[PDB]
Amino acid sequence: AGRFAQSQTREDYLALLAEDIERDIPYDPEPIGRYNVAPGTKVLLLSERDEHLHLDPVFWGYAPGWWDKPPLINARVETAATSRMFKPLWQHGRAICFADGWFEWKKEGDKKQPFFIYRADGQPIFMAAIGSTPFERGDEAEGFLIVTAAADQGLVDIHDRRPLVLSPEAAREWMRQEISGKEASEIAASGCVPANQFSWHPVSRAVGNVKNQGAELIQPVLEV
DNA sequence: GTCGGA
Repeated sequence: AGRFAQSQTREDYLALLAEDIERDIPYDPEPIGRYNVAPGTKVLLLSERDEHLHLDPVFWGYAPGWWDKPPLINARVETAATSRMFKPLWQHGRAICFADGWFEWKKEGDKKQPFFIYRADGQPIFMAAIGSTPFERGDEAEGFLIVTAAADQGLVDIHDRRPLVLSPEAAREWMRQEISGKEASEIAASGCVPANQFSWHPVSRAVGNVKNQGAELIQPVLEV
């Protein structure tokens, strides 16, 4: 997962997590309005610190000083809990990135066709993220990654990997600072939303170019 | 110390 839509108001997403969570984030009624959220930008990220929830703009990408290559944007759930690189993020930098759905590109030959993937029941998604804390320091190299998992069922037909999406109840547990890395691994294993809860459709190729914006990017298209 | 298009 390297592109998604986060277009609604923050209250719209937070209300699915809990009554209290929505009250605990300062009021900002503006729809986030982003139909083409791309790595290397700052993205509103939900987390907990000092027993309080926070929604901060955080760089999507992770590139510590000692990392000579371009920023990572994903971390594999298979190994992130024990990775030399991601272990500290799994333990102390868990977060949630909400979204309306995400884009995946199917490589039908030498070209790519984008699909928008969303919950069949019309709810937004909560993607599991890990990152560098303190998140609020506006670091532009040490941000967050979206945790990935193996594509299951029909998603396998689009791409071999997928974001780890948590149910709202799991998303709330994921963010708790007092839990073990092992508890987090069990939340990730127990709270993942399987492919049969999603629908998807092809969308215009225009989304691939980050310059393109607007609700059209997620509309279904005929020709593929 | 690892994994999107353009």
